[PDB]
Amino acid sequence: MGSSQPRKKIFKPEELRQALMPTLEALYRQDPESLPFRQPVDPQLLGIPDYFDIVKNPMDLSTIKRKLDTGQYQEPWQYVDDVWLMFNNAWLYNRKTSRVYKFCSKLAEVFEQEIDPVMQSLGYCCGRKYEFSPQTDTLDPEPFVDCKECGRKMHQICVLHYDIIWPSGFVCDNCLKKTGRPRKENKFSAKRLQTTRLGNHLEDRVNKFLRRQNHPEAGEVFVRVVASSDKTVEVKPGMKSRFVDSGEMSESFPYRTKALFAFEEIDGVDVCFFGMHVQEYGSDCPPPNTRRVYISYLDSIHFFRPRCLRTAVYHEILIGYLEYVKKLGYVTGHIWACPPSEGDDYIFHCHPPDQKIPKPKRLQEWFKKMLDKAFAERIINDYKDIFKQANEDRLTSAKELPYFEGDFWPNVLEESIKEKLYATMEKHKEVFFVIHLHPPIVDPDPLLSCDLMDGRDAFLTLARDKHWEFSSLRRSKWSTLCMLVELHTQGQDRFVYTCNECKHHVETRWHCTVCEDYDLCINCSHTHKMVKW
Ligand SMILES: CC(=O)SCCNC(=O)CCNC(=O)[C@H](O)C(C)(C)COP(=O)(O)OP(=O)(O)OC[C@H]1O[C@@H](n2cnc3c(N)ncnc32)[C@H](O)[C@@H]1OP(=O)(O)O
Ligand SMILES: [Zn+2]
Ligand SMILES: [Zn+2]
Ligand SMILES: [Zn+2]
Ligand SMILES: [Zn+2]
Repeated sequence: MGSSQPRKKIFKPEELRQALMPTLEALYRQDPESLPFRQPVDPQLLGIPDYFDIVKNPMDLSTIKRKLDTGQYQEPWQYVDDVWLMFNNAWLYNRKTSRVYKFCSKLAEVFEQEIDPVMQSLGYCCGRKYEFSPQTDTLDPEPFVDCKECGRKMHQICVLHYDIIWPSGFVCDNCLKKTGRPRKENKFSAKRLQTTRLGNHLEDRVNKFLRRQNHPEAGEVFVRVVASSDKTVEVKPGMKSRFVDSGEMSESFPYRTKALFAFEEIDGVDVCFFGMHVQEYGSDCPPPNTRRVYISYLDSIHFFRPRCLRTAVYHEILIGYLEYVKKLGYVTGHIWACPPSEGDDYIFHCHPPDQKIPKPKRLQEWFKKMLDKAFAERIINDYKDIFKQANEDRLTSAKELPYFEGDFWPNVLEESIKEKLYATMEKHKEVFFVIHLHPPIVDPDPLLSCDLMDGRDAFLTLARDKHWEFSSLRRSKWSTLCMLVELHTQGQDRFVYTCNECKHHVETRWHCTVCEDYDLCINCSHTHKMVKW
């Protein structure tokens, strides 16, 4: 059951006691906070028989000091794991509203700010014990990665190492200095994802907005449409009997669904902070969906830096989408303002616990605000709620309402099987918007095949199993890194190239470095720099 480590860094018991003792001394200094921790818990003194059956592996300050003094810690993580054990035992056993629970939380705060620089001085990422957020009484621990030259154990999420990107294995920054050469480039970046004219439009509008703000904390934003496919919304049986038998309305409605994401560079790395799924009903779509766009899903992670420009950037993305679909030929936008059902997430797997879920009222206000800005910029000609709109156009039948995939209305019309509807439209106050944007529509962007981003479910399921949470800036940095690999490899397979001015399938091609997509034949008729691929 062997293995070889050629230059394994190891610590002498004096190095470890010298570096780790100041952090233990800092815990002991907390008075009277450290007092119920300076010795083992005696359930005979406290009257708690329950204790040892709850706390399987007891731990206290005296035991850690004894272990340190006798040299029982061989590696620094051994020490930090025992300090975190003592904290977790106290948090597990005691009530959140108890003296010793609060004492524990204070000691943990001190340990966090003391052990981080200490572990960092020993060549480590940090000194935290990390466990992943609950699922479906046991938690999954965060992954580790040992260095190929050093042999030291570090948090994979801390170091942002992924074998797929760096297949030669993990080497810590300190060993890379000793080599002399830098860590190789992450070519699975958000910037390197397939560029689309729609994504380009939202990226340019959201980047020119940030240039006007002069914020130093703000980093370059990338908007990429990661999946684009052609689907149809089938008409549900009750409505089918009422309108498709007569021929008054279609059996299915053809739409193109698009999934786009927003990424911001934070601390030199990509961080995904926004995601949106839309449905687009074209020129050849029969009524009642002709020339309409519908935001099916919308989700965000609150790590956009700077925090103040967050909602303002979100509005620029939405307004940019309404602007791009207007110039293509779409005439009506539609928004269903419905905040997420309690725990459940729309697009991003694990939300930050400190990220607030807007109340339906607040969310209705949020969309109203962006639409006011869109109206002021002469992008949107008008916007009204679903009730007010049905009277202005004098709608008399159910076949007149736009019928979207996964929308509330197809289900409302359907549950009138047992059966009042016009009252239900008024019932849902400002939760249904109608946006007025004003020659067939011709989408210049090619269909991007990506099963992960074909439906909200595929990405949510994969991130749930792979633990790609979006609950902290460090975990979101990791999840973005892994998500980008999945998109890059599930999009690498789809690469059929044709000549832009001849249409024949070409293998060797000249690509323009200035254009978005410019691949011509072997012969060359152009201005900007072309490159042989
Ligand atoms: C079916 C559909 O398509 S519905 C689409 C809507 N999608 C969602 O609701 C998904 C989850 N929501 C989100 O990701 C975001 O809240 C967004 C993108 C909708 C809005 O982005 P933001 O403007 O950053 O969010 P929001 O308006 O909620 O937050 C603004 C402030 O209100 C606060 N706030 C939000 N919800 C609440 C609440 N329930 N109680 C009190 N305050 C709240 C936030 O803490 C924040 O405070 P701060 O900015 O001073 O720190
Ligand atoms: Zn770490
Ligand atoms: Zn190393
Ligand atoms: Zn060109
Ligand atoms: Zn050609």
